Amino acid sequence: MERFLLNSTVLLYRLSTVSLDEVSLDERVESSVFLAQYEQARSLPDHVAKSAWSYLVQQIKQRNMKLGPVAILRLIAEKFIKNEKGGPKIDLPMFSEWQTLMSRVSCLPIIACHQVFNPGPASQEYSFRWPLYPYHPTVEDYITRECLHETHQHLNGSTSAEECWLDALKHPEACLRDFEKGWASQEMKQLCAQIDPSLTPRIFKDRLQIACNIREILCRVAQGVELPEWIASMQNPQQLANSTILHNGREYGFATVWPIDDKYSQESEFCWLTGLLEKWRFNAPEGLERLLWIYLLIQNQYLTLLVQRDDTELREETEKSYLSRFKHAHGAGVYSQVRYLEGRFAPKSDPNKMQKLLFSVLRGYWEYLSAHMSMEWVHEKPLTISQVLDNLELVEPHGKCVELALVPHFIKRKPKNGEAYPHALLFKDLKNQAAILMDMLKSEPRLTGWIRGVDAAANEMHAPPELFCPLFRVLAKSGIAHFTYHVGEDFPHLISGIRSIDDALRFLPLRNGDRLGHCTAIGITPSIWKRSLPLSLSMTKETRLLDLVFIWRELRSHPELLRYASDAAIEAVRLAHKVFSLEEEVSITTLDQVFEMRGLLAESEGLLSELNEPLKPKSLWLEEYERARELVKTTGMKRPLKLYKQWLTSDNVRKQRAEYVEVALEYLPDEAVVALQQAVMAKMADRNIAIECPPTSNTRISQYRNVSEHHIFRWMGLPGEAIEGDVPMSICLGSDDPGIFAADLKSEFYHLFVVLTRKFGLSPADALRKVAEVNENGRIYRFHDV
Amino acid sequence: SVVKSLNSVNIKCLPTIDPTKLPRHEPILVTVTARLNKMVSDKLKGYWASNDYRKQKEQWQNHLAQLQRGLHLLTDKEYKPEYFSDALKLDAQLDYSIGGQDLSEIFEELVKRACEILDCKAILITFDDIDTQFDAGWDVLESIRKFFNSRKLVVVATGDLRLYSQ
Amino acid sequence: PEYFSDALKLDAQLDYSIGGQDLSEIFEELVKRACEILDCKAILITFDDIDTQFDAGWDVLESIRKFFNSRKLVVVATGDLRLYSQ
Repeated sequence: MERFLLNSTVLLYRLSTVSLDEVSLDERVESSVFLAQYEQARSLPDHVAKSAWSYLVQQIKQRNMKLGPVAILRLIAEKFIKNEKGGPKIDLPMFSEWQTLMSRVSCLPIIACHQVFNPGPASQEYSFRWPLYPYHPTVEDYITRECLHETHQHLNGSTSAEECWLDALKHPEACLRDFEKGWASQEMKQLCAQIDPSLTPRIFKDRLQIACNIREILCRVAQGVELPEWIASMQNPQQLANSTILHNGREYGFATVWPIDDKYSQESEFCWLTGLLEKWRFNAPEGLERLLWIYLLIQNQYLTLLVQRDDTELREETEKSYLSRFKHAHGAGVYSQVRYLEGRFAPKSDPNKMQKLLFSVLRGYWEYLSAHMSMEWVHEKPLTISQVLDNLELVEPHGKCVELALVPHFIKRKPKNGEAYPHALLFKDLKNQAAILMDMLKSEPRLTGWIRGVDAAANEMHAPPELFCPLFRVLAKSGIAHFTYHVGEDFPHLISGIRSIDDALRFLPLRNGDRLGHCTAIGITPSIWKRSLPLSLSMTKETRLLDLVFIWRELRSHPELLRYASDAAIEAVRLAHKVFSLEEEVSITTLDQVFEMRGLLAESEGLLSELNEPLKPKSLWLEEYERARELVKTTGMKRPLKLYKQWLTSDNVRKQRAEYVEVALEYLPDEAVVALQQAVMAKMADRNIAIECPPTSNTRISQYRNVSEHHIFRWMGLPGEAIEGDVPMSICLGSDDPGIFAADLKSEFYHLFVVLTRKFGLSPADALRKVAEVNENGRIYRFHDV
Repeated sequence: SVVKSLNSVNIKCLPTIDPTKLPRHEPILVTVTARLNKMVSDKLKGYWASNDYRKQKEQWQNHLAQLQRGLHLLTDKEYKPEYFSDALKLDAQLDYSIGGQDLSEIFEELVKRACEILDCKAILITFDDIDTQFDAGWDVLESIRKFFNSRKLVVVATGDLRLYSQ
Repeated sequence: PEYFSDALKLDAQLDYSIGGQDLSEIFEELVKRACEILDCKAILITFDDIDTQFDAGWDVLESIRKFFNSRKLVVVATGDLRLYSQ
């Protein structure tokens, strides 16, 4: 129950309002602990829960301490953290539990507690910047020889989430506005009440201000200096919401001065906390003891809120934080632990905004090289795009320093109603965003060696994957030369999710060596996917119709799964009459022909605009405009085309498409869905397109009971988890949204290695090779130029 | 001559300031706080982490943060409505004469806190000629009549009084 | 501020005659390269009238006396001087 005393909504409420003088709170925390653990882990039985809490209670009594953070961290510190040759690390058997814990508790206090009570040998100089990783000689030496190859990092923002908490302390007014701006939208309002209903923008400033003032108060105790005597007027933590405490009517304040200049740095927090817990090694005053409890509860609350909200501050955080990011990715030691890094970023419409961020990243990367590559550059202070590229052309890749390849990723949006076709406002922004990228790239053509890929990672139901066909193909003629998609992670139906990936394969201009992101659709076993789902799901008619036309495509070829193909083709024709409202006869062959022409751009002449229009002045789009035009005119068959215009520019058809329909959960039997998934594998392995795999510590699927059931093991071919007839693919490694606080690619690498050795029972030599194949596939399909 | 004479009760002598030798848009109260802050930062750094140093510097950092918000409206030309929700703040300490965020009583304590720290009974602010460009001298005249009113501060100006009339 | 760090940039090669920031002397060095590539002893610039819009003609005259100084470039100008006088 050590994970419910550090991240719990009700306990924060039940301790914030309780005055410091009273100490009797065991009956109030215990009631809070059980209630909090119920709303977090609802499946935990009470008799296990009641016994577990009592066991913790008597353990503290045995250790002769007082219940609180100073004691809770100690039990966790002696539970997880174990010293080794590399310093404080995490023991292998309990690494998986730590990753489950890390989604709720920031690690920084634990190492601070561990260092004070269980210090390293001979007090060797220890510098903590990276999250703790387990130690295994078979793995750590593999990194030394062949460095890791990361594929999906969002450079927009800092390295991990723990240090973003410090940024929230540094910018109390900015983080409030970002929360308030999000709180205006309904999704954040639901999400905030999802974590804690008693959360308001007024309260959020209150909570953050309390944490800042508690930090100042405890720093005085950590420094060893006596309290500044206004603690006499200290009765409730609500006093810490105003930064002004009045004692005897005389002016006072909470802020102090720190030994280091930057009080909101990573080093400052560790020196403060280690010093603080050093002075409480035997006993602690209860009033300040609870104050530390509030700070940890507040810190975990914001981290819990931040992770979920992820699934202004951006401008201020997007200047020279990349140098810390690359240094964080490089890790300790002379040579970086990650060699091939693919940092993604979100393009912006205004050319000045996009140019400024691109310069910042490239300048930041050069600063990282200049600290290691002690070699004379052409320009000592580049301070401009051109001087960065000239400086960067002098470096050679010799397998030691991080190599970068930026990949802008577009953001899909909700289909705005109107404008004669589904996504016009969305496509106008994307057409503009790529236009800024392409012309700016042509202004400095040397950027084609760094701007290598294009992605699109917002959601799936918002915009179909086929919408990116015209905008990608023009970018291909612009010299980008690598296209990746973030497809198949979210879907309303498993069979429908299969269609989305196969929409990407068939429609997107993916050449040999491209990649896909989060292909969870072809990963989840249909039996596993059906866990805890209603007996009949719901999905939009248009998404349903594209499913029915697709399921006919890959099942009529199947000699024994014909009944499903035949029934689908029959009832797809039934649904087409519902959608198109047509009165004549349309066959399944005509439906497929209609749906194979959905990759064309809407604004192509002869399809939506008038056929007799004057010719546009030779853009990179005229190849796209006339290509979708001539092939539509030719083949002597315009009957499918006129159906398609209603599919785009008909008031009734567009309304009927958005109307939802009811689909049975087990519409296809368990084996039937597997047939589609193995059909995707054969198609994409033929095209030789890799798959980005999300971190396995990400409990975002909400379908897997533990990590051992994760679909990544099915792809790699683990016995007991591989379905017969599967076609092995190429799987790369990536850590974009791990869903935990402090994460890194090395931790994800170890997480995979641990599960194979323990759960699946594999020898360390054999276990490494399977996870080494994933780490190398990130190098075979690297977007970095040769 | 005056600054040399008083550098020998005790009256601390600020380095002489002049709006002429400054950017045109720069205010005057922000400068005197800046000019006073350097004269209190030099002394505290002399202590170099003493027990008294920590207590005194804690008093300084607490008070300056109070002045930053009240003055922050004067920093920007347009006064956004968000300040009004942030401008209001309950406080009975420091003997707030009037509520909201007003610098008349905040700055007086700031001048006061200097006197205990600097062990002086008066604060002296000396000016220079504004005959060179008296157009910007209005902000000096407004700051001297708005935020220079304490019994424990003395201010010395100069120039041709007919230019002030002009 | 980006212009500030754009200027004041330290270059040690190409032997700039004037220190600091200057457009005239770098332009002459640029003229040198163009003359040598096109193997001409000098390069000629010919300007037209400003009768229709001589408001920009003020920019024409200043650019000549600001950037057109060295001997390797020669200018041929036209226009009623009394128009230029006004």
